[PDB]
Amino acid sequence: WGYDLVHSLKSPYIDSSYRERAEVLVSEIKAMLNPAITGDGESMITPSAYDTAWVARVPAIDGSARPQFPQTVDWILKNQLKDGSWGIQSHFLLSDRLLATLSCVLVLLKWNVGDLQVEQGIEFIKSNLELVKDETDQDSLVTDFEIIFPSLLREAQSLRLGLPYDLPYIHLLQTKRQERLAKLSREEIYAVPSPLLYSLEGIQDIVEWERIMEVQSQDGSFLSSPASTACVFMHTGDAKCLEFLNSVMIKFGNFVPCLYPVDLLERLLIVDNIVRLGIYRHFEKEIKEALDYVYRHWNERGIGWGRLNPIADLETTALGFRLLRLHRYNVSPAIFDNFKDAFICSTGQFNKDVASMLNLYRASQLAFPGENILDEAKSFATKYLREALEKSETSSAWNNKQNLSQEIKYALKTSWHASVPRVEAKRYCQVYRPDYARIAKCVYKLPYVNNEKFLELGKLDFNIIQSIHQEEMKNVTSWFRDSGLPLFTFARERPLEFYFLVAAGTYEPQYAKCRFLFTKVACLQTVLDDMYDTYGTLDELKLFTEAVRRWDLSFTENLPDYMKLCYQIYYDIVHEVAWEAEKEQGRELVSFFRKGWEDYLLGYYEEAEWLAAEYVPTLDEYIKNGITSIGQRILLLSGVLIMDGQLLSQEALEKVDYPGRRVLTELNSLISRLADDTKTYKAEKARGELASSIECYMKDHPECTEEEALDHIYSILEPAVKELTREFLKPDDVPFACKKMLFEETRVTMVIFKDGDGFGVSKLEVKDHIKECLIEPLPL
Ligand SMILES: CC(C)=CCC/C(C)=C/CSP(=O)(O)OP(=O)(O)O
Ligand SMILES: [Cl-]
Ligand SMILES: [Mg+2]
Ligand SMILES: [Mg+2]
Ligand SMILES: [Mg+2]
Repeated sequence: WGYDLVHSLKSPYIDSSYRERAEVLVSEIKAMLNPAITGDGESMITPSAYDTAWVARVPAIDGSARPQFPQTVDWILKNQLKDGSWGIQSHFLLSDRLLATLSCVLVLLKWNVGDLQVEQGIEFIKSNLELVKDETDQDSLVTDFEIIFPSLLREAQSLRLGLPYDLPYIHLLQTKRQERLAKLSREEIYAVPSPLLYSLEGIQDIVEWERIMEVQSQDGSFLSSPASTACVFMHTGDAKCLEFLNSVMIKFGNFVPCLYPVDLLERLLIVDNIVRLGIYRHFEKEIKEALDYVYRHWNERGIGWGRLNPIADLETTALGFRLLRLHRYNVSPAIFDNFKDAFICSTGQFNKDVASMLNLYRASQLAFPGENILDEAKSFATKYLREALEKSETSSAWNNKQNLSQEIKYALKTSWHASVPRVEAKRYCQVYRPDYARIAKCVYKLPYVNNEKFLELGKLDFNIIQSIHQEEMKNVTSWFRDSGLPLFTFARERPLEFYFLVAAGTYEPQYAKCRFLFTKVACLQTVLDDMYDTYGTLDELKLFTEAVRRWDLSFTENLPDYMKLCYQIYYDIVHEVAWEAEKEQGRELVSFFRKGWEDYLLGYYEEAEWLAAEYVPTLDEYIKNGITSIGQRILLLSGVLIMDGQLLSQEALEKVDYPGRRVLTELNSLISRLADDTKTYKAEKARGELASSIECYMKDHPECTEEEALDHIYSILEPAVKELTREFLKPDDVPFACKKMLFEETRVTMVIFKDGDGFGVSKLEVKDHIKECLIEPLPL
């Protein structure tokens, strides 16, 4: 550990060639994304054999005995898979292959073509249906499979095709179809848009075609589905339906996808993946352009996956809420009222429902003060997700291949606030799939979202940043060794731990000085802390505290030897930080730093007076002192004022730092103090130590239990965390890098003190985080 471990690291990724390569990947990605963000190549989505067959059904509008879109028939004839099914070869999903293959077989028969393809398709359907033994054999279901397949299969039956109509699995599907159709509000199909509009081709006996146009989308589609739209067209001759089908053929040539457009969901998925991979700083322009487009379409009624959908989609809306708020757009959680009754969204296909609830769960964590609906949403989504873990569908072959249960479990154990940013990006680089397949009416892919380039850059960029940090850690440990700080054997050496505290969140190459000075101050503080609350006597501390007031090295003659050394190091670190800050900021700051340091150490001294007198403060007194004496304020200032290119006027600084006000540095101090207490108070009790916030509350409330005491401390933390989030994301004219640096240090602090029971900080967890974040590179 420490010096020896760090100087033994020799990362190759520090060489300029690796960053030059990463820059080529960045340019390649910008080019790849340009059509989706700036051009007209939006909605890049794979073919739906199922939907393409429905479009192929449409007869020529001139009344002749041939398809209106003959190119779709040719596509179908040329794209059969080797086993006789139609679908995407890379992924096998039984229900997808069954639906698509039966769909294709029937349209080839309609036009009396493809004898061989039909024969092979029928064989695939028969043989695979006969392999189904029980329900747990069916695997994941494409959207509305239970409704559509029995309908399509009855069409085949009327043609007397050689299919096993009497299989128990087939009877079960008809049973499920009835179960679904029973909850249907039929009169309302015509007045209130609903998810069933996506699949009208499966409920043809139910729909009064003469009434259905009232819920058609503006582009002429029925909920973006080419198949459903084609069906309505064949029954009505509706001109707008035909325009939609034409527009999709024009865009894709000789096939159609199962959803179109997917302009809103695709943009949001692009941004989500770039952010989660940790590569977002290379794509500020593209992310703004994507989110700007989403925001233009953002409205009080929510958003669908496509901007023309006549009903909002929880998946897209929750994802949009989160990314918009995260990028400082003004959104209200009131949009989730669109998904409420008397919450629901427990209808639909399983992966979509799970996705919607994962997105709602994540969105709920970005709550601002007073946003009760998000607390409710968090509770609801958590319950939903824990239930989903217990459902058989979660363990289907398809879901297991994508580690769905693992993903749900990880989401539930992961708090956005209590996250290590660099570590989350590293972990996501290990989960992200370039060939990820999604489910709707058919299995599909979105290549702008899931591709090899994103991951290549993610892994390389992570390794390069890490290698830069490793060189910085050599500098840190080298400075530490020669600094004099190791001479204080009453304190533990933790330079890498403090470097991690800042570097795991504020990682960008240009902020090396920020990280370095932050680390120096944190190393100094840990010695000062031990000196004031443990090692020093009150009379010694009174002397040291007087020296603090005087800012005079000559006055040090009066101090004990160890304090002479401590004062010298402190004095030097304070003024190095101040000089660097004055250089960056172009204004005087020595006086401002000196006052910050005096208030901090005078805080320690008040605390030391209490300890010596065995005085237990009121909780008000304790928190008042603790916000000042915890030391986060002056530590944060020692980093935030020295960020390359980030100018903070006095006016701007006061927006994020102002003792006595609920601004970022104050909220961090408060959260740190109380979070620490929640994590450690029991160890300090059994050690006969200085009272914590818990003990202070119990003195204030002699009748209350320890449990009630801890509960109260949490009732203070939770509101503070919400305020911290709003202060961070709030639109203002404070350089955002500075706000982010403050917030991210808080997030890493919250990781260290998470799950506050008794009981102590986990030294092993800390070491493991440092290993993962700073020591071990990603394999390429
Ligand atoms: C605290 C543990 C588990 C061992 C580290 C020893 C050491 C560096 C003491 C830190 S003093 P601390 O526990 O943070 O209590 P505070 O004065 O910060 O409220
Ligand atoms: Cl996959
Ligand atoms: Mg202390
Ligand atoms: Mg201490
Ligand atoms: Mg403690």
